Amino acid sequence: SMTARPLSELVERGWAAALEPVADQVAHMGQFLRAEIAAGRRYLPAGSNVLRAFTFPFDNVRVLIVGQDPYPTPGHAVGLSFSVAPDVRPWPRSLANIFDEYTADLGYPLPSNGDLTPWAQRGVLLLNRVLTVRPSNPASHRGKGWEAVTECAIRALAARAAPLVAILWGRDASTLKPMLAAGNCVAIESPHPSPLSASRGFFGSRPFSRANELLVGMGAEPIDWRLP
Ligand SMILES: O=C(O)c1[nH]c(=O)[nH]c(=O)c1F
Repeated sequence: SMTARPLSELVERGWAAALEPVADQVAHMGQFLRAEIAAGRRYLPAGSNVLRAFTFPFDNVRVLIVGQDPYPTPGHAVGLSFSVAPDVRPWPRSLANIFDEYTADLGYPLPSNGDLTPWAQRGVLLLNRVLTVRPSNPASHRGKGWEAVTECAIRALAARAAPLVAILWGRDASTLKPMLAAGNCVAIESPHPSPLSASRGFFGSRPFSRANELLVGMGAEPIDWRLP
């Protein structure tokens, strides 16, 4: 796990270099998670999926989606924010809300399933501000040291000689707003797609079409958002 091995082995080459300043903090998080198991508390997602968002190429990222923390229901979280395994049904409520906005915004049919890896394969970073959670306890790992790691990840993206659009979903995601001051970066901010906050302005936010207009405006290729 991230206790055992260096970034060079755990994440993609560009990410390994981008996250060098938090190499120790990443090892520290591995120890936090080992202490959780030792005490008999569980975490999500599975250890090998915690850093999965950093296994897609750093240099290929054009859009950053940031949520709060992983799905608290066992069998949901896969290390990509809001993504579920292609065989998961029903979809978690957040994802149902995201796909309703996806159809409203882009005019596409409902996706066949909740598997977002096409977005990750097409330059969308599916990040959470905090990369682990205790089952059934949303925000249970807030302030345990992931924030430094996702802050570093964002600074590094914003320092690239490349265009970037950030979609920040909810209050924890929005605390990355200051580290997105770079001129080649633009932030879309909305309430979380979670049922508690969705009606406060998630619905009708049109994040997907706006992201693409912003990319086009910076001479970047738009994202192909269409899922099968
Ligand atoms: O629990 C959720 O709905 C949820 N919320 C988030 O902010 N990110 C996720 O990756 C996620 F699965």
